[PDB]
Amino acid sequence: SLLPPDNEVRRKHETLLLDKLYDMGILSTKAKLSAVEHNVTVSAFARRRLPVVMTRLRMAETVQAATKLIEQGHVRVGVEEVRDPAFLVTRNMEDFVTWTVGSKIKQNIMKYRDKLDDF
Amino acid sequence: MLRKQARQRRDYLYRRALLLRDAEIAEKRAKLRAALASGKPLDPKIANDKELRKDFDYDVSRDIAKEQGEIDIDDEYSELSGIVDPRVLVTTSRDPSSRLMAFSKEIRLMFPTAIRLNRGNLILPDLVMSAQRERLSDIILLHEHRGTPTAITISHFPHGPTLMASLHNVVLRADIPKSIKGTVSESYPHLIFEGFRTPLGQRVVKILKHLFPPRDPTNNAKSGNRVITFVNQDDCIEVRHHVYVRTNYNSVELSEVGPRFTMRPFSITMGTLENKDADVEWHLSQYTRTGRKKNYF
Amino acid sequence: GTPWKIFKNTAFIKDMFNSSLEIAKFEGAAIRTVSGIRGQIKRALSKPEGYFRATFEDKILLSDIVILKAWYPVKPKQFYNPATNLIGWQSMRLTGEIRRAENIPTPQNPNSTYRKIERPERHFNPLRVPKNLAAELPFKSQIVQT
Amino acid sequence: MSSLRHAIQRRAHKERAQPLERQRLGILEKKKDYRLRARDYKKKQAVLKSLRQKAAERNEDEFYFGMMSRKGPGSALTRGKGFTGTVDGDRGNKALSVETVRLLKTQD
Amino acid sequence: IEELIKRRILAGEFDEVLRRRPDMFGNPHGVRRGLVADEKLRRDEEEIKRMWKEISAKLDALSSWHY
Amino acid sequence: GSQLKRLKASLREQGLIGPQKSKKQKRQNANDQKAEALKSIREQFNPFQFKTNARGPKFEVTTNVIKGRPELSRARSEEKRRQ
RNA sequence: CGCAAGGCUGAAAAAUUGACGGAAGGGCACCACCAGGGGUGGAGCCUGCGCGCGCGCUACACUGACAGAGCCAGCGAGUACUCCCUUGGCCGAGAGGCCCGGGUAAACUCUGUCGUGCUGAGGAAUCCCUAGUAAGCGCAAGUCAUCAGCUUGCGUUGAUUACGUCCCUGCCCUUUGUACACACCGCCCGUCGCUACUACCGAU
Repeated sequence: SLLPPDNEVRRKHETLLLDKLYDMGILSTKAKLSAVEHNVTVSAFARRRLPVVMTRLRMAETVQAATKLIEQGHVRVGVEEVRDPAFLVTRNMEDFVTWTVGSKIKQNIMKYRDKLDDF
Repeated sequence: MLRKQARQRRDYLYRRALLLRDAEIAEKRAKLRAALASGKPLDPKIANDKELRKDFDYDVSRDIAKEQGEIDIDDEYSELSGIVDPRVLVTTSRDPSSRLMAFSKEIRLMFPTAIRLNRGNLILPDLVMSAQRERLSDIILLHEHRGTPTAITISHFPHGPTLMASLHNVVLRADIPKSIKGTVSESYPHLIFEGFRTPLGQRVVKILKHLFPPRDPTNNAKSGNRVITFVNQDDCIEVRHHVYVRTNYNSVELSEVGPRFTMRPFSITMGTLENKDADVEWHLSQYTRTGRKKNYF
Repeated sequence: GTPWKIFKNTAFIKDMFNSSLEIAKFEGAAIRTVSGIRGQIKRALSKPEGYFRATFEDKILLSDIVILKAWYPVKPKQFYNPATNLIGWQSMRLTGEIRRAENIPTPQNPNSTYRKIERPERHFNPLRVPKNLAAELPFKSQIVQT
Repeated sequence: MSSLRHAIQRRAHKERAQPLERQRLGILEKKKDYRLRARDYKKKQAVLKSLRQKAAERNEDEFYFGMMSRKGPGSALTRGKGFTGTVDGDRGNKALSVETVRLLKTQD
Repeated sequence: IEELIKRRILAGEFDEVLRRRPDMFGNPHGVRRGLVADEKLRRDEEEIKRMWKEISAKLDALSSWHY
Repeated sequence: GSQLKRLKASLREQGLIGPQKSKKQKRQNANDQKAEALKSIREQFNPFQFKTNARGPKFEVTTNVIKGRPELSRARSEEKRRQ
């Protein structure tokens, strides 16, 4: 902000900062620097954490149950199992968080949907 | 992959709604910047908003960049505008006729980078699935009445708009003999658009000119020998496809090489071909009182 | 006219015209339902001679009546009696005097005379969710029917 | 205004009925009955469009804890001929132990 | 329509989208990759470049190298 | 061949598009038609003005191919309706 | 309101950067070759386009007819849907309502009975087509444009032959650029323009 408004490096680093924060999912728009004024927030980081983002994705029911499930280790993010309940899930890894391989929670979901393939 | 398409479409719709609210605020912020430079007194409801001034000090620069045109608007085409060659497949309805298949070939040859696909027994969600699975930019569906085509459906992918249009006055390439016609040249075509002035007209201009691969801008004003013309009167966009030689610096000889349409659009939906429940952006309002008087595009 | 087959929008309308020549003259005309549904005459129908296809605004019912409001010109008659009273003159009578003299009743249509309409209260069917959609939608919004 | 109109200005216009040669088809739907029909159809289509959005944007790995105390909608193959997409609910009955049925049958 | 085409071709203005360079942002001059007061404002710009190097390293390391 | 290539070849044959001749070549041309051929070129290379079949005649009889002009016929019919 | 709003007049260039080619070498193409398949074109019906033309539809027999047995789908639910018009009679002062007459598949599999019998699969051309593709089959819908003389979905059964090459027909492009190591190549060719200078020719 304190740079002059027609500055090239100001414009380039505004677009870089907004694109970085929108790719990490903290901001919901990438067209205002007042988003980084009063919308970037430790609560925005803490809701980009893993048990809250799988509460939102409805992998669990509540953030307490989600922290219990990812402490017991049913949740992988991508291809690697995640035991840390503070792993910050970015906007393009929210498409890859899912259950682990031999999960009893996955067997519970398939047994509910009556698609329990035992092979 | 499918979760990524759904997530990116939802993020796009949320960003568009936030842009609506931010435009409602930024119409007020552009009065504060113009009053600061010119010294004309402004409204008290604008000059006495502390949040507006406090955030204006950070958000000057994007308004200046939009005034200079240095940035581009959040759009489904602005992500890959002149970077990727848009690949596009043309398909028929389910059981095509021979003249519909030859017409599908003709409007495949209209685009230099298109491919044609045989429908046969191909369910339409799996058609959309295979398009997103092979990263196609556009699909175009064709519908015939009885050996004569009556509808196009131009759908942009991954989640872009459909333009459904009905065709009239179709004169096929496959009616004239091979002694008079020939193999159409496949060079990157120039495009001209005539008569689009509303923002809806610029919308249909965008979703029609992002079907063609981008022209090399070094010497494009004189090189290239093939032109495609979209000109609308009474919101029925009429399209010709010519090939030309510049027989002098003052004169040019045209030669009609492709099919002639006068397509009329009747539906522009912000959502792909599978979504029948997508939110429409415009539709041809028949059976209203002044829907025949009012001209869009 | 009267609807014959009723699809979602396009309805076939029967007792209005007599031939495809008359329909081809009245092609594109603004047809209307009694209820208020607008529509347009689209195409003459081949196999029953005198029917046509008209695409309406929403779905019309078989009880509905489909009208087309044309404007036919009426020319006045060129009659002129002078009222030469001191000589004598023939006075043309009125329609009531003509009917009472030559004994013909006034034309009265029972379909035209106003009646009281017994409207039952319109109750509609409940929502009928399809099986595949009702099996595909998620757990928080799954339908629970004993 | 309202005082610049006669009683014949105020007089109501009557509604025509269905013709008597066509009264078996039901009532003649006018603007009011058509408005009721259109309201009911737009409401049902709004609910169905929201259900189609919810069935499209469904996480395939979701896990609620009612799934361990409910029977799912299944498929036509797993359920059978008696397959509706509705999750079956409980009528309140329960399998009853032998001592309590001994008590009930002594009473009967 | 034919005369409109001839006018555009002669006084050639075409509405085709043009091929832009994919690195117009970071490399605006388009250099070739082979053989080759105001001091207050320059000091402020270099301070913002230093701050952004530190902050981009922290944000990529906090998103755990998915960026 | 292509329509572009055959258009260029016919205009090179008619001498409308060829290389810039010198004054000596113009002397040879003034030492030693083309509108009548340009009319045929502008009719042949714009084949959509008139309606043609592609197959040709079904049964060949030898005895001594534009079959209709829809644009001119529609304009003529609209003038009749105007009158 | 002021300017615009006064007719040497009477319809049909730029270039030190330009104009057009040729030869060599590449890339691609069911508008190319190669191997096959399928339409249309023969008879009848009809939308449409301008008597003609195709696009669909139907009939044309070994892939047969008759009688049985068994066994398979998917999309589809607006108090909403109905094919006519009539001979009579009922109850109808009259308008009507009644009654009786006249005009969830196809396919497939198995088992038997009879046996080519006006009871004949489309010429020259021309076009299209490479995997759940060609082709057969039915079921459903009728979504503000188009479409009932049909349209669009949806399932079912599911092959032959290419999947190489630029030889033919063409299309695009290199011979300037756009990156640097290894490694390789080694001044493509023609007809004119334009500019600068030099001298020539002959009238004023």
